[PDB]
Parts: sequence; C-alpha cells; structure tokens
Amino acid sequence: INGFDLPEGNVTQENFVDMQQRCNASDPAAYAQLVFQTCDINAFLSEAVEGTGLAFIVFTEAITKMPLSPLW
Amino acid sequence: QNMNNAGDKWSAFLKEQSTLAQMYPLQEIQNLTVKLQLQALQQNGSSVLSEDKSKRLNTILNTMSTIYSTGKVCNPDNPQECLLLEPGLNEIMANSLDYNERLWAWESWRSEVGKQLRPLYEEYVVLKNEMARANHYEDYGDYWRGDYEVNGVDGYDYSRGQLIEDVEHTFEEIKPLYEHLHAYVRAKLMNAYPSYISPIGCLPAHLLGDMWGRFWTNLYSLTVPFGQKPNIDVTDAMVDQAWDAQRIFKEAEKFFVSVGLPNMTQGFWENSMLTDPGNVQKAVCHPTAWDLGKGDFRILMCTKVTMDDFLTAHHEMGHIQYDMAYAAQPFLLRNGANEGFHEAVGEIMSLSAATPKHLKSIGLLSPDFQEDNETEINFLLKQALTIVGTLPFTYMLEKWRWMVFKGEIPKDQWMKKWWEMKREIVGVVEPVPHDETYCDPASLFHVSNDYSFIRYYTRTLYQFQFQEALCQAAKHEGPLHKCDISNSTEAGQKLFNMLRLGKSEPWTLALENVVGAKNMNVRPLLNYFEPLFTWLKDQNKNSFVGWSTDWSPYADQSIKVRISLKSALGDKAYEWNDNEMYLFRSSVAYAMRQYFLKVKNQMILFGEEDVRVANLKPRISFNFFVTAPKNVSDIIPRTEVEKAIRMSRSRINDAFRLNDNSLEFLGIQPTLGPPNQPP
Amino acid sequence: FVGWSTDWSPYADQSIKVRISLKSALGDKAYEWNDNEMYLFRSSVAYAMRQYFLKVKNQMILFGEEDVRVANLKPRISFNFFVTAPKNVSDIIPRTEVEKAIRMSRSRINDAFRLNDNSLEFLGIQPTLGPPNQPP
Amino acid sequence: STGKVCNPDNPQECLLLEPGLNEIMANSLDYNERLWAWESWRSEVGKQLRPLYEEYVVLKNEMARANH
Ligand SMILES: *[C@@H]1O[C@H](CO)[C@@H](O[C@@H]2O[C@H](CO)[C@@H](O)[C@H](O)[C@H]2NC(C)=O)[C@H](O)[C@H]1NC(C)=O
Ligand SMILES: *[C@@H]1O[C@H](CO)[C@@H](O[C@@H]2O[C@H](CO)[C@@H](O)[C@H](O)[C@H]2NC(C)=O)[C@H](O)[C@H]1NC(C)=O
Ligand SMILES: *[C@@H]1O[C@H](CO)[C@@H](O[C@@H]2O[C@H](CO)[C@@H](O)[C@H](O)[C@H]2NC(C)=O)[C@H](O)[C@H]1NC(C)=O
Ligand SMILES: *[C@@H]1O[C@H](CO)[C@@H](O[C@@H]2O[C@H](CO)[C@@H](O)[C@H](O)[C@H]2NC(C)=O)[C@H](O)[C@H]1NC(C)=O
Ligand SMILES: *[C@@H]1O[C@H](CO)[C@@H](O[C@@H]2O[C@H](CO)[C@@H](O)[C@H](O)[C@H]2NC(C)=O)[C@H](O)[C@H]1NC(C)=O
Ligand SMILES: *[C@@H]1O[C@H](CO)[C@@H](O[C@@H]2O[C@H](CO)[C@@H](O)[C@H](O)[C@H]2NC(C)=O)[C@H](O)[C@H]1NC(C)=O
Ligand SMILES: *[C@@H]1O[C@H](CO)[C@@H](O)[C@H](O)[C@H]1NC(C)=O
Ligand SMILES: *[C@@H]1O[C@H](CO)[C@@H](O)[C@H](O)[C@H]1NC(C)=O
Ligand SMILES: *[C@@H]1O[C@H](CO)[C@@H](O)[C@H](O)[C@H]1NC(C)=O
Ligand SMILES: [Zn+2]
Repeated sequence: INGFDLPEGNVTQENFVDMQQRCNASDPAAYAQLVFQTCDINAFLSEAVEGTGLAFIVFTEAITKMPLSPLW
Repeated sequence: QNMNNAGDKWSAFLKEQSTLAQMYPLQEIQNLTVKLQLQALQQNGSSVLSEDKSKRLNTILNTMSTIYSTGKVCNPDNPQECLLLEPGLNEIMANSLDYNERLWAWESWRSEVGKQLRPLYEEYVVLKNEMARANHYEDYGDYWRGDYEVNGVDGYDYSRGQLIEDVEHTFEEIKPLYEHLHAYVRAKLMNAYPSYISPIGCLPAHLLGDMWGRFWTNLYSLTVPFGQKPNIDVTDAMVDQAWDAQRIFKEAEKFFVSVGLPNMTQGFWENSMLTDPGNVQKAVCHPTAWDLGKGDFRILMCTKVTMDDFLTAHHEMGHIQYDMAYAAQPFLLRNGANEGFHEAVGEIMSLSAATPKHLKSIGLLSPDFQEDNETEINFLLKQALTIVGTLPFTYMLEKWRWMVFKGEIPKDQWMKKWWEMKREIVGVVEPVPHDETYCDPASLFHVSNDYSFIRYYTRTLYQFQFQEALCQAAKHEGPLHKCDISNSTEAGQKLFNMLRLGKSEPWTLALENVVGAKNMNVRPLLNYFEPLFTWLKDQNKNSFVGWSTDWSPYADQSIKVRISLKSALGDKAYEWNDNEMYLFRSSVAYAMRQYFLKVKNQMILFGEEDVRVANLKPRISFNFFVTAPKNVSDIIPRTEVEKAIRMSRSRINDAFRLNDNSLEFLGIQPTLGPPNQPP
Repeated sequence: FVGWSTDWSPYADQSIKVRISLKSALGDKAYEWNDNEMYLFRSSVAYAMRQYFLKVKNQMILFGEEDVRVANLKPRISFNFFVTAPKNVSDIIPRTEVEKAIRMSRSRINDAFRLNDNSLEFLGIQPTLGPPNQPP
Repeated sequence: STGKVCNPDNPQECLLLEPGLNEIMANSLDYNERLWAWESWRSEVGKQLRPLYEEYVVLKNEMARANH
C-alpha cells in the first residue's frame, strides 16, 4: 500500500496472494525492493520456552494486550 | 461591407446550390470527375444541427477567438502595465535569457486565458461531436481525417483510419534523430541556465524559444556549433548593386522559366502590390498569393530588400505557378490534391534558391567563395531547429485531440494526459503542476480557432520527398542539401505532371507522378539531415541520449503526504473529496503564516493558491510545495517548510481528526517527549 | 423621522455573531488570537459552505476566505460575519442557509480550534440532538 | 489616473475611472451595478494607495516640523 498507491481497506487477508501478482504484472522492477515476511502459525505456536520464560516473557506479554491490563 | 455584401452574396449562393445537389445520389454516378464535384457540394457541414444549437456553437467560437486576441496579463509589482500576447508577451519568450521572467510569462498566460478556454472548449467539443455524427462520421476527428480519404479508384484507396497508422509508423523513424538533437540542445542549455536543467531529464517548457515550444528556432544563438563563423547572407550585396523590389521578382520569374514552367501573365505583371506605398494609403502586408479567377493572378507583399524577402518571393511565386497549372480544371477541383501539397510546393522553391551554388550564379556571393564544412553544420542545425524540432510537437498535439474527440481521454483526465504525453513523446516537462482547471492546449492559436493541425506534419514529409525526386531527375551528385534544380527541364516536367492535376485525381496518384510511390515516406527527410546526424553522434559521446519522465523542476522541494483515514477512524470516517483538499491547503498556509511571524517577524500573506499539489492518488497521497504569495519563481525551501509543519503539526492533526501516524509527512518524524512518570 | 441612527447597516440583518471563550475551554495551554487565527476561521466557514452546497443542492460553488466578511471585532473575541457569492458582492447568501451549513459542519469547526460548543457559540444556532438512552 | 476595474463575467472589458466608471455612478438606477462600481474601485486602488499614503504621511510630517 505504501508502494503501489492503493485505497486503505484495499488488499486484506482474503486477497493477499492474488494482489501480489496483480502488482508485478502491472509494472516490474517495483516489486524487487519489496520485503515481505514468511510468517505463519505453527511457527508462532512452536517456541520452546520453558522453566521461567513461560511466566515472565510469554504470559506477561499477552496480559498487556488484554482489556484490563493491571488487573489480570 | 463593400466586400461583405459581395461575400454574403457568395456564401448564400453556395447553400442554395448545395440543396439542389442532393437530388443526385452517389451510388449511380460512374464518371469520377462529376462524382468528385458532387461530394464537395453535397456536404452539409453545420447546417445539419438544430436552429439553436447552430447559434450556440457560433457563439462559443467567437468567444474563444476574442479571449485569445484581447486577453492580457499584468505584472505583480505594477498592476497598471498589462501586456497582450501578440506584441510584448511573445518578445519575452523569444528574447529573454532570464529564467524568472520567462517562467512568469509562461505560467500567467496559461492561468486566466487557460481557465476561460477550459469551459468554452468543453462545450465546444460536445457540440462538435454532434455535427460530425449527423454527417455519418464517428467523431469530429474522423471528420478532419476525411481530407486524406480516397474511395474506390482501383488500387489507390486510402482509409480515414489508415492515416493514424501511417503517422505513427513514420514517427518511429524520426525518433533516433530527434533524441540526438534533444541531447545536444540540453547540454548547451545547461551552460545558459545552470542549476535549473538536469543532464538526464526532460527540458523545462518555458525555456524553448517561444510560448509553446512549437519551434526551437529562437534557440540558435545559444546552440550554434561554430559561433565565430557567420552565416551566408546576401542582404548587403543586394544594396551595393541597388536591387529594388522589382528586380528580385524578375529573378524569381527567371528561376521558373529555367526549369520549363511558363512566364507570368501580363495581367499579373500589371496588377500587384510588390512594394509598400508608405503614405496614409493603408493595407495588410502579409505575403499572400491570389487566384481571383478567369486568369487573374496577383501577389501582395510589403517587399523590403533583405535575403528572406528574396526567399519569400520564391515561395509565393510557387503558389502562383501551382494555381496557373490547374486553371483548366472545373471550379470545384481547383486546389491541391490534399491540404499538405499546396504549402510543400512553395517551400522547395525557397529551398533550392538559398543554396550557395545558386547565389554565386545569380550575381550575389562573389565567384571565388568556397564554403566550409563548418558552415554546412551551422546551416543544417538551424534547419533542424525548425523542421525536426516541430515534428514531435505536431504529432503529440493531434494525437491528444484525436483521442479527446473519440472519448479515449475522459473529461476529468484532459490535463493529466496532456503532460504525460509531453514528457514521453516530446521530452518536455512542465515547471509547475496543472490540474483540471487549466486548458493548456487551448492557449495555442489553432486549437481555440478551430483548425486542423496534421497538415503541418504531412507537408514536412512531402517537402523532402519532392526535393529528393527532383534532384535525381536533375542528376545531383553530392549531398541533398546542396542541390539546385535550376537549368533542368526534365525535373520541371515531373513537377508539372502533378501540378496540372489539381484535385482531379487521388493524392496517392499525384505522389506517384513525382516520387514513384503511393505513400508518404520519411527516408528522404533522414537523408537530408545525414551530415548532421553523423556530427551529433560524435558530440554526444559522453552525454546521455534520451530522457527520464520522473525528474521535475519542482521535485526536490516537494514533501509527500500520506493519509490513512480508515485506520484512524474506521467507521465514523468521512470521504476525501476536493473540499478536504481545500481545507488542507488552508492549514498549510496557516502554518506558513505562523512560522514567519514567530521566528522571522515578517508578515507574509500566504494563501491556499500558494500550496501547489501534484500526484494525487487513491491511497490518498500527494506532493506539495509552497511558493511566495504572488511570485511563482520563488519556491520556499523544503527545510523551512519542514520547520513550519513541525510548529503546527498538532493543529493540523486536530483539523482532520488524525493522529500523527495516519497523517505522515515522510521525512518529518516526531521527536520529543520524556516518559518520566513516578515521583 | 428627522435624524439618523448609527447602528443600522445594509448587511446587519444577514450577519451572525460569534463568541469565543479561549481561557475557559483551555485555561492554560491556550493560544493567542492573532490575525492568523481569523484567516483559519474564514477558511473553515468557506469549507462549511462548500460542503453544504454539494451534499444538499449538488452545486459546486468555489467559496473562498475572501467571501467571508468580518465586522465589529472585539477583545472579548466577538465579531459578525456574512457570506457572499464568490465574485459577486451584491449576492449575500441568506442567513437561514448559513445556519444550516454551520450545523452540518459544527463538529469539524470545533476540532480545528480545540473548542467545544460552549466556548464557540453562534448566537441563534443552538445544539439540539442526542438522546441519553443508556441502559439495556 | 491609470488604474482600471473590470467585470466579473467578462474580464476583457476594463473601465477607467474618469470615463465610464463615473457615468455608472451618475446615471445608473440599478442597485447591484452601483454597488459593484463602488466597491471594486476601492479594492485595488484602495490598497495600493494604502501603503503609499502611509509612507506619505510619515515623510510629510518631517518636512513640516523642520519648518517649525
Ligand atoms: C466525365 O464528365 C465530363 C463532363 O462533365 C467529361 O468531360 C468532357 O469530355 C469530353 C471528351 O472527353 C470533352 O469534349 C468535353 O469538353 C468535356 N467536358 C467539359 C465540361 O470539359 C469527361 O470526359 C467524363 N469522363 C469520362 C471518363 O467519361
Ligand atoms: C444533408 O442534410 C439533409 C437534411 O436537410 C439530409 O436529409 C435530406 O433532406 C432532404 C431535404 O432537403 C430530403 O429530401 C431527403 O429525403 C433527406 N434525406 C434523408 C436520408 O433523410 C441529407 O441527407 C444530407 N446530405 C448528406 C449528403 O448528408
Ligand atoms: C543556367 O544556364 C545558363 C546558361 O547555361 C547560365 O547563364 C550563364 O551564366 C554564366 C555565369 O553565371 C555566364 O558567364 C554565361 O554567359 C551565361 N550564359 C548565357 C547564355 O547567358 C545561368 O547562369 C545558369 N543558371 C544557374 C542558376 O545555374
Ligand atoms: C571538415 O573537414 C576537415 C578536413 O576534412 C576536418 O578536419 C580534420 O578532421 C579530422 C578528424 O578528427 C582530424 O583528424 C584532422 O586533424 C582535421 N584536420 C585539420 C586540418 O584540423 C573537420 O573535422 C571537418 N569538420 C566537420 C564539422 O565535419
Ligand atoms: C521572485 O523570486 C525570485 C527568486 O526566485 C526573485 O529573483 C531574485 O531577483 C534578484 C533581483 O531581482 C536577484 O538578485 C536574485 O538573484 C534573484 N533570485 C534568484 C534565485 O535568481 C525575484 O526578484 C522575485 N520577484 C519579485 C517581483 O519579487
Ligand atoms: C449578483 O447577484 C445579484 C443578486 O443579488 C444578481 O441580481 C439578479 O439579477 C437578475 C438578472 O440579472 C434579476 O432578475 C434579479 O432580480 C437580481 N436579483 C436581485 C435580488 O435583484 C446579479 O445578476 C448577480 N450578478 C452576476 C454577475 O451573477
Ligand atoms: C480494492 O480495490 C479494488 C480496485 O478498484 C476494488 O475493486 C475493491 O473493491 C477494493 N476492495 C475494497 C475492500 O474496497
Ligand atoms: C513478481 O514477483 C514474484 C516474486 O518473486 C514472482 O514470483 C513473479 O513471477 C513476478 N512476476 C512476474 C510477471 O515475473
Ligand atoms: C518569357 O518572357 C520573356 C520576356 O520577358 C521572353 O523573352 C521569353 O522568351 C519568355 N519565355 C518563354 C519560354 O517564351
Ligand atoms: Zn503563404
């Protein structure tokens, strides 16, 4: 969106991959500087933290993104 | 009205005889001569519209013609001195070497005149498309392309859609020669306007020698290859031999007899305006040839004793020799074969009379005078500034008008497509951005005065096709630009077999009577400028040849804005129309007024018209820069606009309900704020 | 009647009075009302007039800040204003249509100056809507 | 003597004061046309004269005080 000038609510999760190829077929040499991520679940669920990190760097990070943070 | 009571007597006789010609349809005529005259008489024109649509169209045409000739522009510092275009504003664009004064005259002419013409022209296009469809054409551009149409003459036919394909076919071959002329002129303009012109970009539009860049001929004093050598001029040998304005018309008359064409007509030698009276006897001096009828051929020009008035006499007498040749034709078939043949015959006469081979035998140009090969490069580059420099301009303008008339450019994209075609075809960039309130093509004469413009492209191609064919019949040996067709009767016979036809035969057949082909060709134009194309490729060894359509004169002081409405609000989110861009230009002008008051203690009355917006997108992004309040040449530097936005960023955020991450400025990042919470 | 009163004016019956209370809405953190803030006020009224003629009457009329004519400026921070046609000084927009244009964009003019509907009053335009139906 | 004022609908017809703008203010009975000529004369000319006159007053007060 910051590289191809598209509306806001344009190119959501349902239409990521088809809008990847609509841009590179529209104009080449503007897709080559784009840095994308290969992030996917079963890689975010699969960290091997154990022993003290499951309460001090994993559980307390998910508490800050809840509604009432200093009560949970 | 001694001629208006005779002219309206003639204009009414045509429309009386036009309705009588409707009784004979064209699907039963077998003879081609009587068929061609009926096509010229049966055409309806603007007599097919409604009775109040035909008078609305004539009011727009008179209004657009009056804004052009009487619209004026005055000075920011002194509003009492206003300049018209035709004196005064043309002499700035032709003679000034000041970047700031040329930019004022270029931009302020497009403003007022620009806008008026805008709505006028919109209405115009609309009305013009209705007249052409009622005459069984597709649009009005197809109506204009009907001058080149040949129908059913058994191997000489020519479509109206074939002209678009032959113009774009010949243009792709002129493109290597034009790129080396573009790259040579750009390098020489960088020594005249330093720190204004990029060595790999387009040329700024206000630096081209006239108001539109139609000709590059006024750039000769800056781009001359060998400046210490003067050009060949014989305006002083004509005075030493006391040549009046009767000997130079007798020398032109001897040039046409030498190739086999006839003399003048006694009546001609009798009546004529070959000199200016000078007293209170007034008159128009424009050089014109006249064809009054029944063997009456007259020339009217204020003839001085100069070299180019010697050349204009050869140009205008070629029009008389063309009219004298088809005088045995019917009245409706007395013209050139198309609109481009008539001005091409006149320019090969002044081309062959200006050679130093010709001048040293006429009495001028003393007989021991060997021309250098450095004055031949000086001669050819002056020709290419007028001939080659006008061909991408002429092609681009008719391509823009052909697509506007058929609807391929919508009305909200007229000015956006105009400057994309100028950066791509012509290699010329605008110095300030222009929205859809401008009508920059209509600021030219031919657009607001309803004239076709493709005749200046085809005449340039026929001119060198005729000259190369007539120099092969005259057995010329060296290069084409030194050729002279005088004293050759077998070259004046090939010309006369086309001259005597008129519109009796198709124009594809009148070419084959001279050049031996049926289509227009661009290889004789490229053979003319072949000694210059070799010299330009050696001057462009280290330079870059070509242009990039991304550089701009205002691009290094612009700031990019990015607006994310549906992330800051989501729902409860408004729609970004043109009223929100007006409020944004007012908040930037507010922020500029506050910074100059609290940091510099000056009161500068910035307005929303001083915030120039370019490159608007759906994502909601644009560039902007700020100028002085009534000085378009004075761009405020970007590092001072960054300080003014930082002072009032919280005030601009509250006016749009955005918060510093949904309104970003791309180079201005928020800095301050210590989170020192607990005591 | 013999004599004249120095209060009547040809533009006085289509004017709207504005009253601004800066030190009650903010107190401290309060800015100073110079002539640059009157320029932003004339632009927000011209913005509000452009939006009303587009969404109610479907006309595009290019109002500017020079079409908002301000009179009778005081320290308390009060003035009268009326709106004319963009380049026709004889054509005063009627007051009942300027009252409808200000009602449509009142929340947008309040946010541009950090005031909230009681420190920016228009004296004849009062806020109306809003049911407090809280509990389900 | 040389400042002029032109029409909103037709910007090509500009009137000087001494012919043309005086005959509107002396002969017209149209409220809207008299209000246009009254206000548009004060605008441009008005402003220029503004700073000019300010400077003027300043300079004129210095000549008179040096003459006691
Ligand atoms: C087409 O019609 C014209 C008449 O309008 C013919 O022209 C005549 O031709 C004859 C002999 O060729 C001459 O004697 C006449 O003087 C011509 N008429 C005029 C007015 O000059 C012409 O020949 C016809 N074309 C064909 C191919 O038959
Ligand atoms: C030129 O315009 C006329 C409109 O007046 C077209 O229509 C013809 O008009 C005449 C009356 O002058 C009628 O007798 C015909 O019957 C009309 N023709 C049709 C097809 O309706 C005329 O056709 C036009 N001519 C051309 C060559 O376009
Ligand atoms: C065309 O040819 C004629 C004759 O061939 C040239 O006239 C001669 O010109 C030279 C010098 O210009 C004189 O010495 C001769 O006496 C001339 N001959 C006659 C018979 O008068 C004429 O100059 C040629 N024209 C061009 C343009 O080359
Ligand atoms: C004009 O012709 C002369 C002579 O043919 C050219 O001068 C020579 O150019 C070559 C090419 O670089 C050099 O090696 C010679 O030293 C040059 N001769 C002299 C005496 O300097 C000249 O380049 C030609 N000019 C043009 C514009 O074509
Ligand atoms: C408009 O702004 C330009 C600045 O871009 C002014 O041009 C300057 O003019 C002075 C004298 O006229 C020169 O000494 C400067 O070198 C110019 N600046 C540049 C960058 O070349 C111009 O004077 C301004 N015009 C008006 C009417 O104020
Ligand atoms: C400026 O606005 C006034 C309205 O105040 C216009 O005056 C009207 O003009 C028409 C015809 O010209 C009359 O029928 C109306 O009665 C006038 N209105 C009033 C209230 O008297 C005037 O035409 C406008 N000027 C321009 C150039 O649009
Ligand atoms: C994204 O943009 C395309 C292009 O016009 C449009 O068709 C589509 O509706 C847009 N998606 C959303 C969610 O607005
Ligand atoms: C565009 O880029 C993607 C990513 O490498 C690539 O797979 C795709 O083939 C490109 N499109 C074209 C037309 O080459
Ligand atoms: C042209 O006229 C001259 C007289 O001025 C005459 O001598 C000459 O023979 C004429 N040309 C021809 C081809 O007869
Ligand atoms: Zn001519």
